[PDB]
Amino acid sequence: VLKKNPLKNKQVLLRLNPYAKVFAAEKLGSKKAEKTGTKPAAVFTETLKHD
Amino acid sequence: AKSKNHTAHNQTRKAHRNGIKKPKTYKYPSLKGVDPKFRRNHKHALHGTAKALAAAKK
Amino acid sequence: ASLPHPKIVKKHTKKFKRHHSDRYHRVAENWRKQKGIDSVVRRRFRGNISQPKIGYGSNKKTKFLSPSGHKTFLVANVKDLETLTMHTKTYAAEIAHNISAKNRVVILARAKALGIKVTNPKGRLAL
Amino acid sequence: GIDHTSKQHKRSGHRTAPKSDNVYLKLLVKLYTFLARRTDAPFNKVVLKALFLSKINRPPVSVSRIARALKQEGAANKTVVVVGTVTDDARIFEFPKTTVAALRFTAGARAKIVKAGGECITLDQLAVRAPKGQNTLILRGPRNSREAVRHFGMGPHKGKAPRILSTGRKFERARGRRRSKGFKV
Amino acid sequence: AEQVAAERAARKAANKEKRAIILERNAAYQKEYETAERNIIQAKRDAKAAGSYYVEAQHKLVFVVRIKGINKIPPKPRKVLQLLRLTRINSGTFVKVTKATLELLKLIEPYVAYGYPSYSTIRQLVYKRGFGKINKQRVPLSDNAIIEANLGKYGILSIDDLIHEIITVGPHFKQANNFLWPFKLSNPSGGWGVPRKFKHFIQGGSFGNREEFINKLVKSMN
Amino acid sequence: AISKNLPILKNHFRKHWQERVKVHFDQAGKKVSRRNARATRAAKIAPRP
Amino acid sequence: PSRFTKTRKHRGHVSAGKGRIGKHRKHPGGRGMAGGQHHHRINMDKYHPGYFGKVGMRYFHKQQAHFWKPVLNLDKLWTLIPEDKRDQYLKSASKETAPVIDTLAAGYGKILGKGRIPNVPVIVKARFVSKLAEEKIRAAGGVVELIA
RNA sequence: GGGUUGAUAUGAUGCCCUGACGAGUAGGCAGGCGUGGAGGUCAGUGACGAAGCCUAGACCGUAAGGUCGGGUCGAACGGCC
RNA sequence: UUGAAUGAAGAGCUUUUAGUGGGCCAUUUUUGGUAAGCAGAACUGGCGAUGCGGGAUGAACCGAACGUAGAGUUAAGGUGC
RNA sequence: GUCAAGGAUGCUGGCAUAAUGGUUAUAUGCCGCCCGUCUUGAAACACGGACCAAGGAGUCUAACGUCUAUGCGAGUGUUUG
RNA sequence: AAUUGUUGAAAGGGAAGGGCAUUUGAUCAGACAUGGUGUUUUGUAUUUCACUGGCCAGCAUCAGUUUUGGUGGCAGGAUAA
Ligand SMILES: [Mg+2]
Ligand SMILES: [Mg+2]
Ligand SMILES: [Mg+2]
Ligand SMILES: [Mg+2]
Ligand SMILES: [Mg+2]
Ligand SMILES: [Mg+2]
Ligand SMILES: [Mg+2]
Ligand SMILES: [Mg+2]
Ligand SMILES: [Mg+2]
Ligand SMILES: [Mg+2]
Ligand SMILES: [Mg+2]
Ligand SMILES: [Mg+2]
Ligand SMILES: [Mg+2]
Ligand SMILES: [Mg+2]
Ligand SMILES: [Mg+2]
Ligand SMILES: [Mg+2]
Ligand SMILES: [Mg+2]
Ligand SMILES: [Mg+2]
Ligand SMILES: [Mg+2]
Ligand SMILES: [Mg+2]
Ligand SMILES: [Mg+2]
Ligand SMILES: [Mg+2]
Ligand SMILES: [Mg+2]
Ligand SMILES: [Mg+2]
Ligand SMILES: [Mg+2]
Ligand SMILES: [Mg+2]
Ligand SMILES: [Mg+2]
Ligand SMILES: [Mg+2]
Ligand SMILES: [Mg+2]
Ligand SMILES: [Mg+2]
Ligand SMILES: [Mg+2]
Ligand SMILES: [Mg+2]
Ligand SMILES: [Mg+2]
Ligand SMILES: [Mg+2]
Ligand SMILES: [Mg+2]
Ligand SMILES: [Mg+2]
Ligand SMILES: [Mg+2]
Ligand SMILES: [Mg+2]
Ligand SMILES: [Mg+2]
Repeated sequence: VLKKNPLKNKQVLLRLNPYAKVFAAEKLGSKKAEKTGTKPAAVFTETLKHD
Repeated sequence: AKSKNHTAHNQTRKAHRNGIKKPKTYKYPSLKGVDPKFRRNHKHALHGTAKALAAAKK
Repeated sequence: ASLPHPKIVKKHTKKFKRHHSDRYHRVAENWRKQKGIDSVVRRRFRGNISQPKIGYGSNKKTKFLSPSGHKTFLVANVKDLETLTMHTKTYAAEIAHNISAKNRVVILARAKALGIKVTNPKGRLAL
Repeated sequence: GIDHTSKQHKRSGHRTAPKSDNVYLKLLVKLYTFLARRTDAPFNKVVLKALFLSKINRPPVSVSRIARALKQEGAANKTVVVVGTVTDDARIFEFPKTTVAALRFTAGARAKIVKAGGECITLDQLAVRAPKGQNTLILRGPRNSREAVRHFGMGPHKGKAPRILSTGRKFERARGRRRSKGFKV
Repeated sequence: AEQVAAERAARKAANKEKRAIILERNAAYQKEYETAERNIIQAKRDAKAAGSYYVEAQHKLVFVVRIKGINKIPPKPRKVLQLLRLTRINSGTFVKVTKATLELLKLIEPYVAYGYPSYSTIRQLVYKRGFGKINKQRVPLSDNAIIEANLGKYGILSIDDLIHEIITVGPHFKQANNFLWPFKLSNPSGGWGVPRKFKHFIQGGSFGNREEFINKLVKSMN
Repeated sequence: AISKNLPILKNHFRKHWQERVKVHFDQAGKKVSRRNARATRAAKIAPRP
Repeated sequence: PSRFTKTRKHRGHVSAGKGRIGKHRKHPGGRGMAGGQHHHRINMDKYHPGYFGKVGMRYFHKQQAHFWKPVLNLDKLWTLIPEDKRDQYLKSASKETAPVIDTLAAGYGKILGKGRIPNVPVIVKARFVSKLAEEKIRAAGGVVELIA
């Protein structure tokens, strides 16, 4: 009779999409990335800063 | 009395109100305009083909 | 008391009076659609009178209902009145305009005896 | 504002009820509306649609047409269903034994069917003895054989029968109808 | 009756199995979105470390919003808008980018604002404005069962499978996108920006390609 | 004028035809008059048939 | 029924269904069949070709009872035998008792052979026949007798 | 576009579910309102007051209009098919 | 994946008949003209037939086309009064 | 079993009548050119209209076309008598 | 009915009339009954009796659509500069 909105209404966000509980439990949308240490090449940096 | 002579304004709009219709092609077109020497033969080739098919079916 | 009804919304309580009925006495207030070619009412200019159209239609649940919540059924006598014996919460009787003073007495008495609501229980009452 | 690609509020252009006030035809439409809704056999939808049809859309089906339909391979014991009138034909001298389920039968058609040991059926006796339309054969009469259809699409080189009151010499057999007087059509 | 209780128990067991399937599919989809995003980021980092340049893959999907109303449209762009199902102002569709649709977008450029939708705005569009087309009859989605009843032959069982077929332009993108009714968006909630709408986005207006800025506009309209 | 596809009619009503319309309202009255005259004649020419 | 006409629906509306421009007038295209060669030629040709001109011989004082010759095809021919005597003639297809069909007394002048009488012999008394009608009657086993 | 018959339920030109749409001259078609008279019907209203007419009094209908109360009045007049 | 993409609001067909057969404007291409609120063409969109918000005002411009309402958001245009 | 899950319920107060509401007159804010008509264009410095009551304009007929309803159906049409 | 007199009400700075909305004046319709355990009861079973429904609201807990804030966690880039 009435269109309840997921993105509100966590009951409808759990009726559709059973993974919303797992996403909200593991936080999964604020997850940290691995700190890699890649350094760009001197050709890229001097082309970027080149006049 | 001077007035508008001819214009093609609104004619394409009226043409496309009920669409521009393609002439609805058919299997077995009419043999109007096809060569009469071909037609007279083709009548007999069809008659003999149907005769032979009826003989082979019965 | 009647059946429980939704709140009655009328959507246009103002009477749809004809254009220039306020201006000419020959033009009565009964609504006529202006069919003129340059008519501002027909062309719906801002500031002009509203014209009756189907969007003003009453809600079907609350249509034909009086403010009491009853549909009015016109009653000429007791046999007309007892058609509403089992429909007292839905229909209210209303005695017709040409009924005698002495016959309105027995219509009103029988309607009180049956529980039927009368919407004009005061016409031709000797006081 | 909506850019409409079609005509809004366009009716389907099909009859949803007969235009007749025949109470028995309204009863038959009631029965076949139930049988079209609740059975999901295509025969009942076809028969319900055909009950709506007008008199020029229900041409009479001759008993010779019925007999020619029963002369089909394996169709000899089917129930011939004519949503319309079944008319007699004296041109056929041998009518078989069959079950015909029609709206109306003429007296000659009914006599010819029951003389050969057949049986004339109304469309509700058909509905109780074949509710899914099992073993049936719907027959339709010829629509373009009507006299009005001769004059339809009249124009040059169409060969389509001028609307005329009196027919003969002096009545449209002249300029426009032969090479000698003017031109040919 | 007892047979009716048996059918109720069978229906609840089937519903739990379908929800387990949907849950594991959504977990797999989240894993592949995360790994594709990390892989593109690390490919850019790796090319910058090698001294090269990683050219990103060209965008496979646009979201197109009709920003211009109904009157005074020429017949060829009007026909292209009707073929892209943008029949009223602030209607949006997803369009698969190939050459056969880029020349449609070039034809209707003064009347639409289009760009490259992200997963977040696709998810919010299908979650809030998502409606189906079932007996044409515009059914609100609201349930994975009505997506399984119509797109289930293509393997789409849920609103997230439907989102996945859009964001990764799948084999059944055409059927999923045509199942989706055109999104009836509102006017943007903070305005358009842009004092005048009908110049190009480059020229300070709204129309045309708005490459990754369509998400801001569509989230304001949603 | 001559207009759409319709048969050509020869309605001969270009005279003062309304001065010569004979409507037979008296069909029933003249039937009763004929029967009265037959009965009257038979009584006059009794037994003759 | 005057109430079902569209005059009663055109009450209130100015031009009464006839137009504000076209403005229903007396006789704007002529009166009758006027201008069938000039301004209605596109209607006379196209839907009435042949209206103008002469075709052949005039017949002075035609009597249509000279030309009275109603045609009865052979696919009927047994409707002229009454319905209850018909079946006992159909069975026992016999010479020396063959049904005599006076066709002039039924009101026909010519017999045509449109098709397929049964193989029962009949005497057919007829003013005229066609060749195929004669062949089909003699093939079924009867004979045509000419009367006048 | 559908649902609804082994008390649907006795409103199946019904009731209900679903979705979309609604500008308009000339024009077309549909559904209705009103008038004079006719067949039927309500064993309808009426000298204890019919019709009419007046009424910045009331009610119903989107509207055509319908209904009622009061005044005036004096012999007839309505509802429905 | 039966031989590109996109859409399809159902597709195809028939009969019958109303009105109309004075047009006008605008961007672009144009002919006659010194030019025009001139006369004449091409394609489109409009006005006629059409209200609404803006251009103070205006048939045609801009925005946007209209059932009856509520709330939100905007378009074109604006924000000293 | 409960729930925020296929659309509002719980608790409380005042009044119980002109208080809410209706009609009506007026005032205020903003809007609102006189209708009909011919016209590409009408508020026009185009035409008709001083006001009111009653009357007042697609009718009937002969012969037909399409469509539809009905009766009978290779037949059909009793009503000239 | 046009048109007019009197009386009563009202408004009135180069028209009047009209639309939406409310103030003010005038005027008017609609609803408290109800089912109810309860007998302090008279005509001994009539009846003894705080419940209920009409109008306007206040708060709380929700649902839908929105608008406006506060704040937290991540990601990217020259792994900002
Ligand atoms: Mg809804
Ligand atoms: Mg009203
Ligand atoms: Mg009104
Ligand atoms: Mg009037
Ligand atoms: Mg105009
Ligand atoms: Mg704001
Ligand atoms: Mg009218
Ligand atoms: Mg009109
Ligand atoms: Mg006129
Ligand atoms: Mg002779
Ligand atoms: Mg309309
Ligand atoms: Mg009458
Ligand atoms: Mg009486
Ligand atoms: Mg009276
Ligand atoms: Mg008055
Ligand atoms: Mg008297
Ligand atoms: Mg009356
Ligand atoms: Mg002309
Ligand atoms: Mg001209
Ligand atoms: Mg003209
Ligand atoms: Mg030049
Ligand atoms: Mg206009
Ligand atoms: Mg404007
Ligand atoms: Mg502006
Ligand atoms: Mg200006
Ligand atoms: Mg300004
Ligand atoms: Mg522009
Ligand atoms: Mg608003
Ligand atoms: Mg009161
Ligand atoms: Mg108030
Ligand atoms: Mg003003
Ligand atoms: Mg005009
Ligand atoms: Mg004017
Ligand atoms: Mg004058
Ligand atoms: Mg005058
Ligand atoms: Mg009058
Ligand atoms: Mg007066
Ligand atoms: Mg003065
Ligand atoms: Mg809330």
